[PDB]
This record gives sequence, C-alpha cells and structure tokens, in this order.
Amino acid sequence: ATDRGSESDKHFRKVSDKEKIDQLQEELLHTQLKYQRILERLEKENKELRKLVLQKDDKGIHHRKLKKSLIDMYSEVLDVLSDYDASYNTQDHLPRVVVVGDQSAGKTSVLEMIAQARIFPRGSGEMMTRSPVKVTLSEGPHHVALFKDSSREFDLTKEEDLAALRHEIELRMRKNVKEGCTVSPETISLNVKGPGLQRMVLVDLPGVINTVTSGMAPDTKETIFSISKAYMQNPNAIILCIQDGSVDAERSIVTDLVSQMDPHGRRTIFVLTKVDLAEKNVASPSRIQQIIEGKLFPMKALGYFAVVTGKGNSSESIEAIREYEEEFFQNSKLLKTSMLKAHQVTTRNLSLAVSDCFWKMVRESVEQQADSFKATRFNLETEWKNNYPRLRELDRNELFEKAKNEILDEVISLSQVTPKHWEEILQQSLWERVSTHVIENIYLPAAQTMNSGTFNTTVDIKLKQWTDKQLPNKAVEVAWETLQEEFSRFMTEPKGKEHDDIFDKLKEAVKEESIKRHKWNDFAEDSLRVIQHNALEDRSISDKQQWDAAIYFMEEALQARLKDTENAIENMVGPDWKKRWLYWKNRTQEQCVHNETKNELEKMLKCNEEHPAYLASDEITTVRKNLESRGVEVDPSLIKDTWHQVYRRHFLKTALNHCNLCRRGFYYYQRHFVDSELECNDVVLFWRIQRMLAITANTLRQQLTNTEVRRLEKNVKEVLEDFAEDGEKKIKLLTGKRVQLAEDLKKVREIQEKLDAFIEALHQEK
Amino acid sequence: ATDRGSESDKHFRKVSDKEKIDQLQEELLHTQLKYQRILERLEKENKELRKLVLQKDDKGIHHRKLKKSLIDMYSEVLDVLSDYDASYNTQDHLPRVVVVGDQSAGKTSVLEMIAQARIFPRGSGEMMTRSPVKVTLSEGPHHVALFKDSSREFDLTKEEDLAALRHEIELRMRKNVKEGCTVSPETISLNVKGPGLQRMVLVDLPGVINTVTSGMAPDTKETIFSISKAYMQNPNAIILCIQDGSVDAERSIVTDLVSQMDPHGRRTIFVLTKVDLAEKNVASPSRIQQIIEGKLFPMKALGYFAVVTGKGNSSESIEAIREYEEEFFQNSKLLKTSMLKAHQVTTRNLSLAVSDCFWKMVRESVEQQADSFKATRFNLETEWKNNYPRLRELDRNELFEKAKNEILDEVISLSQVTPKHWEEILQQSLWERVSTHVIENIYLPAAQTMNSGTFNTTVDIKLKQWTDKQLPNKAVEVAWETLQEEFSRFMTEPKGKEHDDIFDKLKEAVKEESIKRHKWNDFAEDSLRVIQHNALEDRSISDKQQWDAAIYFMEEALQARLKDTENAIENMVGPDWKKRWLYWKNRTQEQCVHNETKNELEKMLKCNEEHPAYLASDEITTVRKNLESRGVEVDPSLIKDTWHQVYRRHFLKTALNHCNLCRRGFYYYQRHFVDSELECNDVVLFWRIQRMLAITANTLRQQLTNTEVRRLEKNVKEVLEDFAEDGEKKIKLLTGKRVQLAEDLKKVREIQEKLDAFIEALHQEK
Repeated sequence: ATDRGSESDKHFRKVSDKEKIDQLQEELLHTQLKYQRILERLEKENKELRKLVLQKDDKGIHHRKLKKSLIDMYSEVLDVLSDYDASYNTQDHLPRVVVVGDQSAGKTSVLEMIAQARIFPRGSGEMMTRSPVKVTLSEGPHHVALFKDSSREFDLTKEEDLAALRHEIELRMRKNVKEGCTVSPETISLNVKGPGLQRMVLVDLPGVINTVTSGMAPDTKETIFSISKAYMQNPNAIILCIQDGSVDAERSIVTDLVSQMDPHGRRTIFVLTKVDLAEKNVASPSRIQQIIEGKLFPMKALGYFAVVTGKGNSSESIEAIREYEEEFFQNSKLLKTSMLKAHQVTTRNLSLAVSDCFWKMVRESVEQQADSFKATRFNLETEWKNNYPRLRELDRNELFEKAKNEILDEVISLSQVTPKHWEEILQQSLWERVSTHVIENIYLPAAQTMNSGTFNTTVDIKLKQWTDKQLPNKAVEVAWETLQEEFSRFMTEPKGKEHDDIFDKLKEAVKEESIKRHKWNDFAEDSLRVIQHNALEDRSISDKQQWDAAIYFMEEALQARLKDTENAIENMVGPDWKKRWLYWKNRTQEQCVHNETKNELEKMLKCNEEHPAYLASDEITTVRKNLESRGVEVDPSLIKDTWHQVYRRHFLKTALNHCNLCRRGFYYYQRHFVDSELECNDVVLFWRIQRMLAITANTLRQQLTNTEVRRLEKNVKEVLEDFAEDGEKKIKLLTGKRVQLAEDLKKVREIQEKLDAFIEALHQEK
Repeated sequence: ATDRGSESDKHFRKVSDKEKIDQLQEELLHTQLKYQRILERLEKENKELRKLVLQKDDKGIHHRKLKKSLIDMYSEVLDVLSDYDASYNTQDHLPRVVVVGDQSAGKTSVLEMIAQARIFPRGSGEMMTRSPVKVTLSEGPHHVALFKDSSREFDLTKEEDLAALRHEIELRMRKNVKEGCTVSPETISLNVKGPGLQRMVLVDLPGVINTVTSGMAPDTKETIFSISKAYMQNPNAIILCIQDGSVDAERSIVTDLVSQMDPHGRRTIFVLTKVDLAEKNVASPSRIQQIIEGKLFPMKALGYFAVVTGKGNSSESIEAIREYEEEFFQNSKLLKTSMLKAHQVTTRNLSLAVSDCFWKMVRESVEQQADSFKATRFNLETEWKNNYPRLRELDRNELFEKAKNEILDEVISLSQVTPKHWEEILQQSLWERVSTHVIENIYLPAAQTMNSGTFNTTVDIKLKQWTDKQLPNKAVEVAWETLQEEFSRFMTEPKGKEHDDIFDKLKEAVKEESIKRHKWNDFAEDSLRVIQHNALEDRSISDKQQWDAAIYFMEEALQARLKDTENAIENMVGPDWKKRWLYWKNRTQEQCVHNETKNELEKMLKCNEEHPAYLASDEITTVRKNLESRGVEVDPSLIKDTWHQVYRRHFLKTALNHCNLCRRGFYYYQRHFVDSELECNDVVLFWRIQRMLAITANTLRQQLTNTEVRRLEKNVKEVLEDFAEDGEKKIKLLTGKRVQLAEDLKKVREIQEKLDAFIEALHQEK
C-alpha cells in the first residue's frame, strides 16, 4: 500500500517475458553480447574483403612494395583530411588543384581532357554545370576509373563504362544541391588512371555566374561564390581560372572571385576555352597576346594556356576533342604569328605545368603535414592534460545518460523518503496557510462572547463554510507545492563535495518539464472536506493528556498572534520611558497620541475585561472628546486602528491567562458551581485544529506517496526519454566535458596513417 | 500652489466637470431625449377627468336602476376572496353557484341561456369547458360584459363582440393550462350585466368524463374531477348538475361526483340537457328516472330540472334554443311520463330557482362569514404583529432594493479601507510566501561560501529566477485573495450589537457572483515582474536606519528558522535528562538513537565550526559505524536529517551572532578585506527583499484601490441588477413570510371592506 506502481511494472514485465522470452532473449542479449565485436567484424572487414577480391584480379607480388602510384595514395590523403575536417581551415594544409571558370565555359571539358576521358556527366547545360565533382589523376598502364565508394572499375576507352561512370557521378550531382538553388557544396571522389596522365587532384567547382534568371534562385549567385571561394582559399592550391574565349576578357566573371583569394594571381593559371570558336580573338594578336601574357587581366599567373573544349557539343567525345585541339592550333593563325606560344597551347602543356608544381609541392607538403597533424596530436595532448587529469571515460551522450540516471535515482529516493518527513512538511505548511482563518475569522469573533455555546456556534458556522469552500482547496495547493518543491530540492541540492555541476543543465530542463506534465487529482478537495470535518468532529477532551495537548496548541497559536500584535503596538505607540531617558528614544507626535488613546482604551478594558471588540460610534466621539480635552488630537480612524490592535492584544493575553487557569481547572465542572466564570472551551477548538492539521497533512502525504509520486516518476521517465531523443537538447545541455578536445587527438589518427604511408611510398619510388 | 487645499478643490472641480460631460452622461442625455417622447403624449390625454367622472357615476349615483346593485358587490367580494387565497379552502368560505356537467352535455348553452348571451365556448361534440369560468349575473339595461383583468367592454347584443369575448375566454382558458395538458383549475372572472338577469354567481367547470377519449390527453380524467371537487365541496355553494338526457344514462358520470360533493342534496339542483335531441333519443326510463328520483345515485336535489341546449349546432341563438325548449316540454316524454316536474323545466324556471336558492343562501351565509372575515383580518393582525412588530407589510422586492443599497455601500466602504491596511496585509502575506525559500534556497548555500561573490551569485540566481517566473504570479494571488477576503469581511462581520443581519443572505449571494464576474487585471503580473526586480536590483542601503531595519528583518527570519530547527531537533532526539528528573519524561528508542547521533555530530561541529552543510557518504558512514560501536543503531537517513537540523541550528546561531556583529560598521562590509572582517552581504540581502516585499505590497494596494475596487463596484451593481431580474433568486432561501404576510394583510382588508358594504346593502336593499 506504501507504493503500487513498481509492482505493476514488475508484474507486466514478467508477463511479457513469460509470453515472449523465447524471442526476447535472442533479440535483446544473445546477439547484443557480441554487438561491440560485430561492428568491426561485419562492415569493416567487408569493405576490405571486396577490395582484396579486386586486388586479387591484379595478382600483385608479396613484399614487392610500390603497390600503388603515389598520387593515387595522395588521393586517400586528401580524402582523409576532407573527412576529418571539410572546412578550408584544414584543406589549407595540403596541395590541391581547383578547376573554376565561367558557367558552361568548357572547364569540365578542360578537366576531362586532362583526365583523357569523358568522365563527368554533361546531361544539361544549366544545372549540370553548377555542381562540384572531384577527380584524382594518376599514371597507369590502362585507362581505368574507380570510385572511393564502389568496387566497380570502369573502362575509359568504351562508351558503356564511361556512361555508367558519368551516371554514378550524375546520381550524386543532381542530389547534392539545395532545392531551387541547384547549388550545394559536397564531395564526390573518383580516381582516374591511365597512360600519360599526371600526378594531380582536380576539383571541378560550380560554374560562376554574374546574373540570375527566372529559372534559378536569386541566392544561386552567392552560393556558387561561397563554394568557389572555399577551395580557392587554399594557399597551396593551383587555381585554374577558366574563361570563355568567345567573350571579352574584361567581362570575365570568375576573375572577380579569384582576385578575392589571390588579388594578383600569384598561385593562379589562366585557361582560355573555346579557342576554335572564338575566332575574333585567336585570329588577332592585339587580344591574344594581352590575354595570354597577363596584360589583359589583373592576374599575374603561374602560366597561361589555351585549349579546345568542344565545338558547341556538350556530349562530344574527349578523344575527338583532343585530336581536333592538336589539329586546330596548327591550322590557326596563332602558331604562325606567335600570339600564342607552343608551350601555352593544348592539354599536354597545361597538364604538365600544373602537374610539376602540384606534385613537387605535394612531396614536400606531406613530408611536412604528417608531422604537422602528429604535432597537432601532441598540441591536443598538452591542452587535454592541462585542462583535466588524463581521462577519456566520459562523453557528451554519456553526460545525458549519467544525468538521466542521477535524476531517476533521486526521483526514486524521493518516492522512498521517510513518509513521516512528508507529513511534517505538509503539517507545518498547512498550519501556516490556515492560521489566518483559524484566528481572525474563527477564534477572534467566537471567543468574545459570554456563552460557550455561542463560541462553539460561531466557530462551527465559520468552520463549516471554511472546510467546505477554502480549506480543501488550500490543502490541495499545499500538497501540490510540497511535492513539486521536494522534487525540485532533490533535483538541485548542492550535496557538498558529491555534487556535479556538469549535469545541472539537464536537472533544470527536466525539473521544469516533469512538473508541467503532472497534475494533482482535484477530487481530493471533496475527500479532504469529509476528512477534515471528521478530525474537527472530535470535540471531546476525555482526560488530562489531551487537555494538555489542547492547551499547548491553543497557547502556541494565540502566542504567535499576540507577539505580532505586540510588535505592531510597540511600533505604533513608541518606546517606554526607560528607553526615552536611557537611550534617548524620544517619541514622535503620532506615538504620543497613540499612547494616550491606548491609555483610554486600556483603562476601559482594565475596568471591564468583558468588553466586546465593537464600541459605539458615540463611544468613539467620547474617546475623541476626552483625548482632545486632555490635549491629544484624535479622530475616529486613529481610534479604530488603535482599538483593533489593543483589543486583539487584550483578547489574546486574556486567552493566555485563561490558559494559565485551565491548566488547573477541573473542580468547577465536577461541582457545577454557579459563581465560576472560568469555562475552558477554546482549548477544544485548538485541539481539534491541531488534529485536523495532522489528518490533512497525512491524507495529502498518502495521496502523494501512493498515487501522485508514482505518476511523477512515470512523467519524469517520459520527459527523460523525450530529451534523450532530442539531439538539440543534448547539444545545448550537458556540454561541459573536455572529451571534445580528446576526440580530435584520436580522430586525426587516419590523417596520420595516410601521410606517413605516403612518405614511405615516396621513398620507395625514389 | 502645491500642497494647497483650495488648489486641490479647484482641481477636483475640473476633474468632476469633465466626468459630468462623459460619454456615459452624453449617451444618457441622447437616449433620454427620445425617451421623453417614447411612452409619452399619453399624459396630456390622461389629465382629463371625464373617464373618472363616469367611473364615479358607476360607483355612486349612476342614475339608472343598475346602480349600487348588491350582487355587483358580491362579485367583487368573491374576486377578493380568490385573490386572498389561491387555495380552495378560503374561496369555499362564501357562497356561489357551481355548475358541473357531463362533458359535451351542452352546459355552456345552459349558462348562455341563463346569462342571455353567447358568452360561453360553444362547439359541436367537443370539450367546451376546460378551465372553470366564473360569470356573475346582475340586472341592468345595458347588456354588457367586462373582464376582471381588462378595460374592454363587450356588447352582448352583437356577434362581433360576443365572438371576441368567447375566443378571448378560450385563449385565457388555454393560458391557464400547462403545455401538454388540457385542463386547469384557474378561474376566469367575467362580470356580465343585462336586463332580466338574476342575482347569480355561476361557475362553469371542466366537463367530467366517464373515460378519456383517445384523442384527449389522459391527464384530464384525474385533473378534471379534482378541479370540480375544489369548487363543488364549498359548503356554502349550490351544485347545479347538468346531465345529458339524450344518451344512455348508464354512461353518465357527473351524478357520482355530485353525490360525493353533496351526499344529501342540501344545495343541489339537477338539470337534464339536450332535451330536444332527447325527444328522438330519450334516455331510457330504467336509468334516467332513477337519477331524477335520486335512486340510481345517492344524489338528492332541490328539484330535478331540464333545459334544451340546441340540436348540436354551435351558432344557435338564445331565443331559438328557448323556443325549442318550449316545444319539447309541451310535447315530449320528460313530462308526459312524469319524471321531471312541470314547474322545474324550461330556462326561466331553472334560472329563478337557482337565483332564489342562491340569494337566500347568500343572505344566510355571507353575513356569518363576513363577521368571520372581520375576525379573519384581526386574526391576521394577531400573528403578523407578533411576527414583525417593528416592521409592517414588508415585501421581498423592497428587501432586495435595501440589500442592493447596503451591499454597494459596503463596496464603497471597502474603497474607504486605509491604504496602509491593504499594504500591510499584502506585504505580510508576501513575506510568508518567500522567507522559507529565502533561507533554504539562498541564505544557507550562499552564506557557506569562502568568496562573497559566490554568496551574491547564489542570491542573484535564485532571486532572478523567482522574479522572472514566480514573484509576479504569487503577488497577484495574494492581492486578489486579499480583496476577496476583505470584501467578504465587510459584508458579514457585525459591528457589535447594532448589526442587522436581514440582508446577510443577499450579501453572501452577491459576493460569489460578483467575485466570479470580476477579475484582477492581467497587466499586473508584468509590472510586478519589473517592479520587484528593480527593488532587488538596488543593492545600496541609503542610511543607518535602513541598515538597522535590515538587520532586524534578518534577525526575524534567522530566529524563526533557528527556533524551528531546535524544535525539530527536540522532536527527533527526545527529552532531556533534566526533563527525565523534572517530569519523568525520557527519550524513546528512536529518540535515543537520534540524540546519540546528534551528540556525535555536535562534537564534529565543535571540532570544525566551518564544516559544510552536507555530510558526504564517508562522513555519514563514520557516524553510522561509530554509533554502531557505541551500540546505537544508525542508518544514513537518520544521520542526514539529524545533521540537517543540528547543522542548521549551528549555522543560524552563527548567523545571529553575525547579525549582532554587523550593527557597528556598514563600512567594515564596504571594506570586504577578509572573512574575519565583517562580511555583511546578509544584511544587504534582507534589505533588498525588504524593498521587494514592500514595493510589491504597495503596487498591489494601489491597483486594488484605484483600479480593482471601482471595477468591483461596477460588477456588484451588475450582479445586483441580476438579483433584480429574478424573484426566485430573492426567495432562494424559504423564509418568505414577510412578503406573503404583507400581501395577505392587504387582501384581507379589501375582503372585509367589500363585505361590509355588501352586508349593509343586505340590511337596506335586499
């Protein structure tokens, strides 16, 4: 009967087991015992195994070394840096080649010709030219392509495999775009290999635009720039600024972006596309020599190159395009009249220049960056040691788990708090809540009568009205606030050295929610009405022990109000004479007037202690007249306030003297002696109220401990589950641990492995 | 001009003038202008006295034989008896002729022939009388009818007015019947005068049914007879029995009710109807003659009569029916076979017999009952004066108006409550709501710090949370509860022996409706939220007196929690040993364990006075196992609670020693050199909350006295108007003797006033 919810939960949990354990033991623990082992065994091994199955096709020799071309391995290096941190802050560490240019300028054809195959999709000319791809370029004995995330190898000399390759890229391309924008940053990684191909890694970035039309979002112009600027920021990047040769160089759109990362083109190269279509330029030195020497641009490049990107056909084969490129420059005026120099034309020269710069800087850059990221682990280890004693047990999610368990443990302990303490809290709160009605409305008007039956009748009328209307509602409010306040205390107590600040954030979020998901059963108001009456209903003090308990409670309740009245009267009337000459506590004029009015009312009460609270109005006038006659200024309001305080003091102190006489009054009632003024009936009232306070507190406690506290535990578990699923709450609560710093120390281990193995391969090839 | 009484008066004059031209007053003027014309222009015509002169002529010398007719006064006498008592008992005091008959027997045709006008509901084969109608017949040259309740006179010689009268009677009959029922007792009073009419009050009664026909509602069968009895039982009345003599008499039912109501035929007159129809459809001798002879039924009669009611046509005139009557009784069986008496047939003989018997019965019974009605008015005087010697003929509507005035005056008196009274109640309640939280949540954790900045940080955390989410919600509860409670008290608490409780019921009824309709304004919570904050935000104690008041307030709080802690300790640890020798009053076993734990914990605090408020699990275990070594049986919760009490005792006594220290120097606080030097953040804290509580109380008081009390008065006026609308809401408590007794006194005086002139006319006119 003390608690019932836990029994129900255990019962139905056992029933669920009895019916479904032959499945639940298999699903819940059997497999899960090995679950931590499974993760490595299942997926990781698989990714390795299929790779071996592909490598087994090659049939490489054991201990041969030189397993892969160095650049193919540097592709993994760049990929691991991208995965660890995709922000430019980490991209800046290693060399890259950026392929950027005006929208639909043929820059994709430039990259594909460098790659010696039509590897990227060109389905459309609007949305398919404004999305990123990345391709590594490697030496090989055969032109073959392989994705990071696929075991399939693509034959780059056949239309079917090139089409499938373009299809996979396209499937990634047409989805890695914000809706409407059609432009979003994302990584697609392909490794393209073959004879004649250099040691590079090229990133094709969304085509650059200057205006927006009805078929595109207005933000599209800015988003492209944001992507375009992201990879250009790399100080170790070679930026291929690819411009459509059919339009004025002064009108280049990409240039105005490149100048934001390299204001003078120090690390940039100029690429002139559509050379065999822009006849107005390739046939005239006055434009070409400025465009290719670096006089028509603000950019002073690493080099300047001219290429043929296709004769307006977005789907033209790369092989035909390269053959036509080699034929065109010979056909064109440009070679004869030396407006373009032989090393400034065709795919070969551009590829070789960018390859030499990129790969030299790659060799030195990884030799540097292996130690850079290893040094970053050493730098991460100084901070982590200094911040906390070396420890990695905790985690952000584990903070939620630990605060959850702390909260549920405190809620349970709350449910098993010694009940007696619950009743003590409820009893004291109830008395503080009710004493105002007890004395001001019930006792004060009732005990002024000259008949015990009228005392009890006034008391009982006020008690019936009060126990029916306000008192039950007040008791229910007290119980609600008691439960919520004790819950708050358990959630927040700074338990000395055993307190943890980190969890506090959750304790506040749950404490608020758990309270709002609980409501107290309103029916209590009616039950209390009955119960309260019953506790009052006992008016019979049968023996000395209950007589003394009754007198005790009456003395306590009346002494509190008497002390309050006496403090008010002391402030109102002023200091005594002793203070006035020993501490020079001189009275104010109001205090003197109040003192004289008090003296008038007090002589009246001293002569006749039976006087009721209410005077005649002509009595007020008489008091004013006498006070004025002696020389005291007084008005009916001063008399009424002084009268109220003074009569209450007289009333309560007379009640306590009646306590002093009740303590030794029993003979009068044995004898029925007629001259006996003493009748001790207030004692019964305060006895009844003490017992009613006890009964109300205990009933509220029982409702709390068997019905409401278990509902609170259920609501708290619901709140904790809802917060556990909420990722945002975990992000914005329980954030204090230093584990985040250690996560970098551990995660950069992939970058550390790729870079060191690349250094070893560098030495092996040399 | 500032603080000048005359200037204040002039400002008040301006403010009152603007209110005098308020939109309320302007709309009152605009609506009043139309109202002066609406329900107006009657007055100028009313001034003429010609109508009054005609009424005087009717009352005094009407210069025509009709004047001062004694039967005419008897009609008013019976009407005023009906007014005195809806219940039949008193209406039975005075004679009248009550006419009952078989349903659809033609009784209304008989009553029309006697009244000589088509003034009764006439129809073919249908219930004609459904609610009884009392028509009084008197002689006069003007054959005119007039309702008791109307001013329209109906000319009884013309069909338009006769039909209007009949259908108005039908409508009144229906309006006396509840929806879904057909028959009702309420009597319609029509005064009919014309030549040849006899002095005869005649009461048509709902037709009696052997059984309900299917179309008719069943109700009638029980209703009809009861109604008939109500009028039939009159010991001073004549029974005129109308029976259908053209049908099998075995099917008749009226004679059974007549025999029940007059077993001896003391004033019973029997009449057959439909005699002309009976000529071809005569009721067989074997059943009808035994009725005429009083043998089939106990009914005896003053004579057995018969009249013709027509041939079933509803439009038949009086003269036609009488002619047909004469032909029938000359030629038909009712006389030739000697059932009915020749002097007892035809309309004239029945009318004359009824008038003679009626007026002799009147002369004999009305004088006795008129002396008895003088006795009746003195009898009402006897009881009434005893009931209400001070007040005579008081009515519930008058009482409601008086209560409305008193209650609105009580609201105004509530406005008169001094502002300090409201502020005192509000502040005391407000402080009761937070002080425990002030120490438990702020002071205890704040005062344990080694850095007063964290003391103040704990202060500010708790105070800011409470101000943002709690204080503006507690303050409004305190204020609106305070207004409700004081509103209740002004309306109920007697001002000594001079209190009049007559309107206490009405006051209580107004109270709940007014409070429910009225609300405390929503805005308050925001303003309080700001105001409270600022009162706390100011941390600077302006002067020494304020600093001392802060220390006194702090001493109150700390002393209260210290005494509570000490009493809780005595509750758990049990009696002292000195108490054992003194009163033989010792520790219980649990109290023994508690005290031993307390002594060990007090040793701990003696060794370390700065021990933190929280015992760690190792400290708790040290206490547990040391007491177990002592043999005392201790557990972690016993020690946790005993430690809380003991430590708070130590902490609060130290806080009161600091109270004493802080008096000398606020500057020592300003120094903030070291903990040993005075560190009185405590005094400034209790000062800040002093300001918060006082300003909250005064803001609540101001909104009360300038916003909510006037809204309360408006709501009370509205509620008292709703009181005006509902009379039941005036007699919700069944103590209504006042109104009923007043009405009875006035109506009995009218009864006797009319009976006096009637009896004098008996002495003189006859």
